[PDB]
Amino acid sequence: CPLMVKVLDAVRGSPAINVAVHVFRKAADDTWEPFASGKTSESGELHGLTTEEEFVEGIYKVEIDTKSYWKALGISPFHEHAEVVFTANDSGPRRYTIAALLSPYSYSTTAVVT
Amino acid sequence: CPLMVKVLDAVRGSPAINVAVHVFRKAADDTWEPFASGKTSESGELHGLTTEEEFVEGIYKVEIDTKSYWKALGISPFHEHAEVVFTANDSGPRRYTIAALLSPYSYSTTAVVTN
Amino acid sequence: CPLMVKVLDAVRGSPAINVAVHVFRKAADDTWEPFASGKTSESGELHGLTTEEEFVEGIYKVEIDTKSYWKALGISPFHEHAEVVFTANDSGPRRYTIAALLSPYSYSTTAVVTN
Amino acid sequence: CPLMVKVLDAVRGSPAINVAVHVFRKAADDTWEPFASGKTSESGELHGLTTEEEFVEGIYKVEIDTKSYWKALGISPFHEHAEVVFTANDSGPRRYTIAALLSPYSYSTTAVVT
Ligand SMILES: COc1ccccc1/C=N\OCCC(=O)O
Ligand SMILES: COc1ccccc1/C=N\OCCC(=O)O
Repeated sequence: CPLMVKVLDAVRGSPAINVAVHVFRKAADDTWEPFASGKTSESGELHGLTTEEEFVEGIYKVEIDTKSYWKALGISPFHEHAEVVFTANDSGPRRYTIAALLSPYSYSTTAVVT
Repeated sequence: CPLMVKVLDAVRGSPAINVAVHVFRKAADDTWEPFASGKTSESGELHGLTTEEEFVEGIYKVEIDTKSYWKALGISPFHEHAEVVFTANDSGPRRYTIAALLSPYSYSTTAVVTN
Repeated sequence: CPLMVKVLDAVRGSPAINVAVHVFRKAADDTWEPFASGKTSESGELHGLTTEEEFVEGIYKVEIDTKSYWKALGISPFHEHAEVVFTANDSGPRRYTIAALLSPYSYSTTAVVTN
Repeated sequence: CPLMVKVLDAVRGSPAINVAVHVFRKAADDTWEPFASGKTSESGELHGLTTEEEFVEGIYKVEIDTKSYWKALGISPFHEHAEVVFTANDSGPRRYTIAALLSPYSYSTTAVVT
């Protein structure tokens, strides 16, 4: 599993459950095209987005549908989504974890590359 | 100044100076139109991006070019940029400050919205 | 103003107003002496905690009373307080801004240190 | 395992390995007294700090020796440590994860309570 995503809720102190996550890869022009997607588990994790064969060098955008998440909880959100854009495999393949921490008017994201 | 950006560097404990910022606005056809752009000052602030007349309702994206910033400091970062997408002025005009805190493999962004 | 604190609220997208802050300094006997205290203004800023003469070298702790803040907003938070402990002025005097971003189960703090 | 700690490095994009973590419980006066301690694993995690029997309601301080961590990497740090102070079991016992994300001049911490 070369790309994992983990989403935490800073208002409730819990994983962010059932959050929709869409991954895009940048194409020959510049257009963003869909690559992978899923919903966070009860642990706030999304595994099996890709396989190593499919996850080649490139620029990727991970867009976290945080707006719908807060909306489901009846909380007023600021962002349309959180968007994490990065080059992967700059030097061949690695394991990537993209972690996001969500609040209504703020978010932070970090990458663990191993 | 209805749209301001403030950027800090968490490695060096300082404002993030001369960071490129581009602001786009979603167009009728679901596409991102250039809206405004600038570079942060020695205080890590970017003022004068727009005006209250030009800053109408819409969905805006503030892209902070964190990759050039880190490279111009000699360091290889993870992110292509730090992005913040939000709907603005939907219930009247508001003043927005977008603050971002940068590290090479992480960033944080917050919006302070006042009336 | 060699020691300033700025506090934001990430739930409401605003400065965190009337937040109590206490600053302690480690004493010769390894104990925390009261140094300064105040409350943030409507801009979430706390100025005038100290003076450059009083702010000598040492290890300081800035305690931000996030628990009272959240309670006075009607909400049950995780942390007793947000704390930041750092050595100051060890290689000459410096100006420090301690910025903190608050959520009920999380907080972030950054220091901006200028010369 | 009712108290876990996880520490990530935002400069290197990796778990923060071999970081010393000291937990204290507040006593009848106010004095802080040692309760638990350990070093982060290769995954940046510290498990087995306590057991449920031992981890009762109270105020706890988790102090993360971030200064020595950066020092070991030859990077100049700002903080003496990161300190996370919280009431636990306010309403009986829970599982607590305290997560910290470290930079030389910044840190963020969040609690996942389950
Ligand atoms: C803890 O502060 C954060 C800020 C932004 C993104 C992530 C974190 C924290 N932890 O991420 C790791 C979560 C986990 O591994 O369970
Ligand atoms: C303090 O923690 C932060 C995390 C992410 C982005 C901003 C901050 C803090 N302050 O931003 C305000 C900076 C200022 O207005 O001096």
